[PDB]
Amino acid sequence: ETWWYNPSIVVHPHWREFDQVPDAVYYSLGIFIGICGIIGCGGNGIVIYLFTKTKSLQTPANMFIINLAFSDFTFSLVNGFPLMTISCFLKKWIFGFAACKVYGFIGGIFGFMSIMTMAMISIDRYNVIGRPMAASKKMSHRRAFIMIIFVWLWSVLWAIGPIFGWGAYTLEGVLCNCSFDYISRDSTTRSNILCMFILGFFGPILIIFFCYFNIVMSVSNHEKEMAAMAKRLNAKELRKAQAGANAEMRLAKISIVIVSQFLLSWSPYAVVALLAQFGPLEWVTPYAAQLPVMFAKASAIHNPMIYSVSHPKFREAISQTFPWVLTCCQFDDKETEDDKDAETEIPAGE
Ligand SMILES: CCCCCCCCCCCCCCCCCCCCCC
Ligand SMILES: *C/C=C(C)/C=C\C=C(C)\C=C\C1=C(C)CCCC1(C)C
Ligand SMILES: CCCCCCCCO[C@@H]1O[C@H](CO)[C@@H](O)[C@H](O)[C@H]1O
Ligand SMILES: *C(=O)CCCCCCCCCCCCCCC
Repeated sequence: ETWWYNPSIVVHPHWREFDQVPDAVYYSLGIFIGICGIIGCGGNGIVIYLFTKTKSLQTPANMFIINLAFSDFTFSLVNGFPLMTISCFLKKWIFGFAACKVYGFIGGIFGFMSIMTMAMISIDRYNVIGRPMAASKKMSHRRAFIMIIFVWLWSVLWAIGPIFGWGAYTLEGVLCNCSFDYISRDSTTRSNILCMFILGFFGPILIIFFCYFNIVMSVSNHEKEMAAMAKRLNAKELRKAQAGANAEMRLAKISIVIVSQFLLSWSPYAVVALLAQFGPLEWVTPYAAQLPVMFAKASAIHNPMIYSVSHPKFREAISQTFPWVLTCCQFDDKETEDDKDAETEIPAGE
C-alpha cells in the first residue's frame, strides 16, 4: 500500500507524503555510511591503540584524545554498518524500534561527547597556553579522570531524554537511520530539543570559545612575558622554554581544527532540524534532512586523519608501527625537534 511503512516503527506523517527516492540513492547512502564505518573505526582504533601504548604519548591530557577516539569509534560503528548500511540496501529499517532507539541514543550520546571532550581539551590548552608562563599548569591524571567522568555523565544526560519519553528517537529522511524527533512540536519534545541544542551543543561551545578566545587574548600577555624572562639573564636555555610553547601551541592549533571540523559537520543538520521544529517544515525534504545528516555522521571519522597530517609525536608512532598510512604524508625526524628541546633538561645551568 505504501513504500515507507515500517511494521516496527511508526513513521511521522511528514516523511510519508514524499515519493521514494531512487534505488541508486539508497545504495549510495549505504555505501557512503559503510565507508565512514571503516575509516572511522579504522582511524579511531589506531589513535586509541597508539596513544594508550606509546610512551611519548603517555601524558594525562592525551586521555581526552583517547576518550574522543572511543567516542568517534563507537559513533562510526553503530551509525554505519550494519544498522544503516544494511537498512539502505533493503530500502528499509529492518532492525526494530529498540535498535532505532539505541541507534539514535548512541548517535546523540557520542556526538555530545565529542564536543564536550574537545571542551575539556580546550581547557587543558588554556591552562598550558592560555595562562601566563609563570602560572602554566599541566593536566593531571586526577583532574583528567574526573573531567571525562563529567563528560560521560553530561553526554548521557542530554541524550537519554527521549529514552524516557522526554523526546523521541525515530526514523528520519529516507527512513534508514534513526535520530531524535525534531518534527513533533509538543511541549515535551520541544523542551528536550531546546535542552539538546543549548545544554548539549551551545554549552561546550562556550567553554571552547572562552578558552580559545582566552588563549588569543593572551598571546601578547605571553609575548611580553617571554621577553621579560628572556633578558632575565636567561641563557641559551631560553630556547628550551620557547620550543615547549611552540609544541603546545601546535597542539592547541590542532584542537581548533578538529573543533572547526565538528561544527562545520554538525551545524548544517542542526539548522535543518531547527527549521523543522520552528520554521517551514515544507523545507525539510528527504534530501534536505538526509544529505546534511550524512555530512554530520562522517564527522566522527576526521580527527584521526587530521592528527596524521599535523601531529608530530603521533605521526612518529605511525611511521614506527603502521608506516604505510603515512605514505602520502611521509614522516621526518625534524618534526619532533621542538619536543626534544622542550624536554631535554639542563644540568645545573648546563
Ligand atoms: C566488497 C569489496 C570490498 C573491497 C574492500 C577494499 C578495502 C581494502 C581497504 C584497506 C583499508 C584499510 C583501512 C583501515 C585504516 C583506516 C583508514 C583511516 C586512516 C587513519 C589515519 C590515522
Ligand atoms: C545519524 C544519527 C544521529 C544524528 C542521532 C542523534 C543526534 C543527536 C541527538 C544530535 C544532537 C546535536 C549535536 C551532537 C550537535 C549539533 C546540534 C544537535 C542538537 C543537532
Ligand atoms: C590536540 C589535543 C592536544 C592534547 C594536548 C595534549 C597535551 C599533551 O601535551 C604534551 O605535554 C607534555 C608535558 O606534560 C609535553 O611533553 C608533550 O610534548 C605535549 O604534546
Ligand atoms: C596522511 O596523513 C593521509 C592518511 C590517509 C587517510 C586516508 C584518507 C582517505 C579518505 C578519502 C576521502 C574521500 C572524500 C573526498 C574528498 C574530496
